[PDB]
Amino acid sequence: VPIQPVAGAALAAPAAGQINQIDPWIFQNFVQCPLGEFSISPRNTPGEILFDLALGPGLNPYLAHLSAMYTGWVGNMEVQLVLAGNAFTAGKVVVALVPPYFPKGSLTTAQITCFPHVMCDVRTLEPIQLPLLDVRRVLWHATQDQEESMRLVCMLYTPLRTNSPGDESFVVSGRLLSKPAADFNFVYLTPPIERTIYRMVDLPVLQPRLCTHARWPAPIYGLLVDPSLPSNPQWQNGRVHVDGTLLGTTPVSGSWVSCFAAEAAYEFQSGIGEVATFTLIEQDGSAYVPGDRAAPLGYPDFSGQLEIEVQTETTKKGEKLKVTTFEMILGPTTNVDQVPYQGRVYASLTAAASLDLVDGRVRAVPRSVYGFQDVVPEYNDGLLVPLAPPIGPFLPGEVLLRFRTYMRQIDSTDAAAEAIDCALPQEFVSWFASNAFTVQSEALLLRYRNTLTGQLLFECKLYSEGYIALSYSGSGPLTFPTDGFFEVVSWVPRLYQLASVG
Amino acid sequence: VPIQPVAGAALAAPAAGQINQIDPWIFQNFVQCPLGEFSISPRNTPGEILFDLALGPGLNPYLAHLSAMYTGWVGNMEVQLVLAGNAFTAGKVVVALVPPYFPKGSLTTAQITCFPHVMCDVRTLEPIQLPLLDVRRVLWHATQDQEESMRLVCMLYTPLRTNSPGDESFVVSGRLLSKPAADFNFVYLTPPIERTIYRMVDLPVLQPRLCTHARWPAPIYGLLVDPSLPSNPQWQNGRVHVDGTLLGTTPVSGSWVSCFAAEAAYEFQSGIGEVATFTLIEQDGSAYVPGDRAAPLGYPDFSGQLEIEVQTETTKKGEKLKVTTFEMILGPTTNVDQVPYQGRVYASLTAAASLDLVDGRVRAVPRSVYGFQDVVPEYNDGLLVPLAPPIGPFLPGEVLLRFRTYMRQIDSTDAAAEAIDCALPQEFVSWFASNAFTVQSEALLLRYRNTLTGQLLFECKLYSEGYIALSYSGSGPLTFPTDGFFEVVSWVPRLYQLASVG
Amino acid sequence: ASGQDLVPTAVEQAVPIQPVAGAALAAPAAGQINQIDPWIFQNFVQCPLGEFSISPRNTPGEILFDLALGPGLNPYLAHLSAMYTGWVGNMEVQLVLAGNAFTAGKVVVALVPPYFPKGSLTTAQITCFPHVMCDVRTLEPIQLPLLDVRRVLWHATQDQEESMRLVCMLYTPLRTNSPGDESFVVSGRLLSKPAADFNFVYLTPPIERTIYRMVDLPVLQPRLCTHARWPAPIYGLLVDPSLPSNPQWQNGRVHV
Amino acid sequence: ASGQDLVPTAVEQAVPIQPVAGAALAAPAAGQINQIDPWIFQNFVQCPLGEFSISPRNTPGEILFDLALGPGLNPYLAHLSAMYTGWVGNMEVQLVLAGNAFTAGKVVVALVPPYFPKGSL
Repeated sequence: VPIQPVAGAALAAPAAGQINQIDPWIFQNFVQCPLGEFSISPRNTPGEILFDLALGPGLNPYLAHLSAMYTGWVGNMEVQLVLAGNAFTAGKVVVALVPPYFPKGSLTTAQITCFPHVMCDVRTLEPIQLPLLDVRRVLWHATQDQEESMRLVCMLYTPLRTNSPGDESFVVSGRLLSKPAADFNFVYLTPPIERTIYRMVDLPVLQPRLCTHARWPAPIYGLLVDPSLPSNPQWQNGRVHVDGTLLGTTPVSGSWVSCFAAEAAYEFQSGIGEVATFTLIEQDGSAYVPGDRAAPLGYPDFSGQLEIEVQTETTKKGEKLKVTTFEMILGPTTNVDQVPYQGRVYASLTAAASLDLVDGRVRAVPRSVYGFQDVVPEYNDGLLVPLAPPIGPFLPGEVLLRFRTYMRQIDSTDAAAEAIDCALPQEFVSWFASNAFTVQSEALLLRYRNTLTGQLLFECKLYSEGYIALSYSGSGPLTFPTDGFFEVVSWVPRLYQLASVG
Repeated sequence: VPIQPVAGAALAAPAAGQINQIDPWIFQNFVQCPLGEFSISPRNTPGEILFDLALGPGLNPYLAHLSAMYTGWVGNMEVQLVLAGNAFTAGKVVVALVPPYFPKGSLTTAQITCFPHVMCDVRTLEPIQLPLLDVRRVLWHATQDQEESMRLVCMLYTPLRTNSPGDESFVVSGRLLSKPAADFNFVYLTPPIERTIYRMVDLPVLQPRLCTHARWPAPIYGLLVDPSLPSNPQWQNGRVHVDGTLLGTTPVSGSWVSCFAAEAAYEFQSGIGEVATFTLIEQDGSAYVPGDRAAPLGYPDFSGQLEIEVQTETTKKGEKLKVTTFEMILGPTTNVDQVPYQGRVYASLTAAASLDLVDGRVRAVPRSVYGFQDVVPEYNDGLLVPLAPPIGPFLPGEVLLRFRTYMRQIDSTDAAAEAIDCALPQEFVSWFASNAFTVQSEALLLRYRNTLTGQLLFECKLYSEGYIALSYSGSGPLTFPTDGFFEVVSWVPRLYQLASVG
Repeated sequence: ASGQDLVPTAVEQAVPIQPVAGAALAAPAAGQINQIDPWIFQNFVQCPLGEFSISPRNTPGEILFDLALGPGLNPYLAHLSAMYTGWVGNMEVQLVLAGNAFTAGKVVVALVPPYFPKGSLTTAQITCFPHVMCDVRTLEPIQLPLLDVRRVLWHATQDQEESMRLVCMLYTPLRTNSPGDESFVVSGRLLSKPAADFNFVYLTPPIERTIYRMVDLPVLQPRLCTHARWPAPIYGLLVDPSLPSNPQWQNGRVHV
Repeated sequence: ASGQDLVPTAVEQAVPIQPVAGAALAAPAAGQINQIDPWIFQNFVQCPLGEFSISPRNTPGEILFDLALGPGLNPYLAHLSAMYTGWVGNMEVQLVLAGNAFTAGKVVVALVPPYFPKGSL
């Protein structure tokens, strides 16, 4: 590889304050990078990204762990590329060594082998040693800011042409193994850092039956998946990123969901009467400016006829405490002008005599629906509205698992006619929006691990748009016991093949 | 100091696998221990614990941070004792060096100066160097198990006799500053450890207005403190430890609180009628065995007349969906046999014609009370019951701050007659019971820090029985704006003097 | 050993940081030669910041000053930095702590690095940073370095520094031993000089709108002024605690 | 010379008594060999007696403490003396006097001999 460096730590050692050794035992293990696990299948046309792995302390667990107490780092990493292919499987693969500040728009096959690359092979026997020496623009990189460093871009080249057996296509699975060289050493030691850009997402050890639902205030009763239900829903509560940035109407509260706070108005009673006008604000004493939330925070996002309690400061025949039914059409039937996007909802009062009600600041908890459908409510007059996007593209063998609760409703036709679905419940939404992790990949592997037996129930990938997918080939419903704590393994890439669910 | 050691790392270096250096810059800073900050006031009779600081990597932030990637450690620490006292303040103080496996039952003044101690003085000018060399019983200590190591016990001796000015008693504030010696080095490097016994409690960056209340399903509206209210309440929801061990009826859910799941029975209608019997179980499909929880998880813990919704599978005149009032006396008035401890509650049905109801598994969300009192409900017939203990002893200048919500109720006498109080809301209960920290002290300092200005609103200590205290000298109510994220500083001891609140 | 002393006359605690080699790095970068003066050096001169009065009514987790390294630590270098762009930094900073032999208390300095968050600097963050703790009673001026640990060749003199800071925290708060009702609020004026290595890199014209210039108030009289709330001359400046001293009046107020 | 001092840092006034040669006398008497410990030595340790608080409300003919020489001057020797019969005595006793530079006053020690009446001192 033509690079020819001379120095990478003695350059920054003057203007560093203090440069710090690590220990001579971390410079001797090849411990694998978090997201460089590739698999060359023979049904892959050549010229695709196998991995794009930067420089940095986020290539070992040890450097990422120790780099939370320093202010930065210099020095050169080293890579052992290993491939799980014996003979009779020809086909090259190139590890190009792309510099910092090279744009990522396109990288075809005539572009890989134009860097100082190494053209290795699937048939190789010994592992492949390769330096990743940081071409700086500055003296030392900082460790709390992601920075344009040297990246290692691997791509197959004269692709894999091998003989495959029955029902098992021979993938050549390759791994990267990073190790800092003798040039790698951190700079000035700053001890207090609690939250870091190299921390791993953790997904706490709360049980999925002990956690609050993120779409309706009920404990989660089921944890199932349906290929017969639509695999691409457009939910607006329980949407989150792993970054912590919320999406849509989602509150960081289990008590705010499917509820709203407003200023009431009780006006009309002239023979048919019985209506109320709620001017929406916010559920923690704030205002309402219509931006991108499509509704105030925690507004009920489903089509039905929701009955809502209320706090009334009624003058005559009772104290300042009586609740009532308050039917409220959330559904597509626009009889009254239902618009939570301007923040004006209308609610029929009660089958009552005439009227005795007083306006004020109210907060309207829900209690029952009449007919549930999993479509979005009309937020503005039937017109469009800035929504959270639908749940993104899956691998075609995967469907999203969902977390069943059960509303209480009025049906008079059949019992338990509906159930409420979400992904990443409110104890994970309030987890992600409070820790605010820094993501590496777009997907994130999990293992569902029950407590008192340790049996791996399923593995599942948690996409960074905040939904958990699961590869179930089938067309029937199936459930899972709700006593397993979710636990991470690694930031797996987008097109990852998690095994199966039987 | 008479100890006379010879070696403390070369003993364990044979049976270690690999011993690991740290770097030569961590062995040069005196960075202070987490819980050794003492203050000798002149109104302190001699013979009291100033600090009892063990050995271990939990004496620096750097050793506690780096010790999460090793399997253990050996070696000797070193202590710089500094005191903030100039001349004219005589009075000695002894740092005794107590061995491992010495019982902590009593340590009088004739017991301190009977170890290999150092008898230093308040009037000293240079700081006080002192070794803390680990008297092992084993080869290397492990780093994931707390272990009986050498402890440094400081105690005053011929006490402080100084001249004090007006309204400021001259405390001699002393600090300990730990640093590992050249003998300190870790052993075999095990990289993956996420949760550690040396991790610091963190208290996430959720706003107190965006968090769900832990006693009633409503968003927190106020954050106030009252010296006129009783400073020692006995709450049963929202009780937690920093350890993660829950106390009483507290669920790890915002939706389970003040609610219960049961098997219903609808029997009696004979002229006055209108009663239902709920046999309690659990709110996530479990049983109920009466142990120490005093009620099922999330049972409403307050005295009143709670009206609760229900899901009814009614045969005639409607579908399997209609909700109703269900008055239920939680209060001290034992008309019907109210007992959630055996799991049998009774609820008057409805001012209804006669009866049409069908038994089944129900879950009874609350909607309104008639008269709120902050006393515990009768859990078993008026008899006693294994309860969570009342909120523990404060420093006499401190009262617990509390988190206001507002129920909706029936009063017909006055509006907003009551408000609901808790400490550590459900987004901190579900935080502590999911991280499950390891505690060092009994108290834990916080700083209330508003977001868009950074103004320190108050400092407050979070006791390890799970309640936040606040030193407000006064007799009037005062509130705080609910937009400040709580942030920790250190594990302060029990008898700590946080400043004031004006 | 000048005065008669029941106080610590000497602090030299050997702050553990490698000496940075500034101004031999940015000499090939800039296309100029720029000495400053050999008499702006060897002259300790008070910074236009950081005059800190420690009081007994201060918690020990409280910050006295937080000086970012820059030319805004002398009148001289803040005067020259109106011309130039860029500088390469070293300083010798002397704290002048005062207060009688009847005071007490410590205070930690901390050379906190540039890329550290400007949020919580608690009491327990003294072992992490290269620090020197200092008694309040001390008689000599406390000299200590203030060097830069930077990733660039020079820091641009407008809002582009992100450089190394001195954080002082009172580590043990000021209890006095005097048997009187006397205010022992220890007033300290620290003062900095550039080292033998501070220089400016490139020479731009002075614009007078510069950051950290010497603020000044108009020298007229206070009775020669128009009242900013009613059109009348000021008939008297005064104080009165009996009036409500958190007023909500709108006109007459301006951020400086 | 540790702290800053307006106080007498040193007292060494050369108490005039011949050094007694104990424990080479009672070694032929007892029929045993009995060392104690070489680490009970070189460790100054508080006696279970004599903690004296001088006050301004004290006449100058008043006694602060009267320690008889014995093994009841350490926790160690009073613990070992539950086993043994007999001892041969020497001690180094350190008084720890305190009080600021604003105090005054003297205090005399006195090695009063054994066969002296326990009345008027």
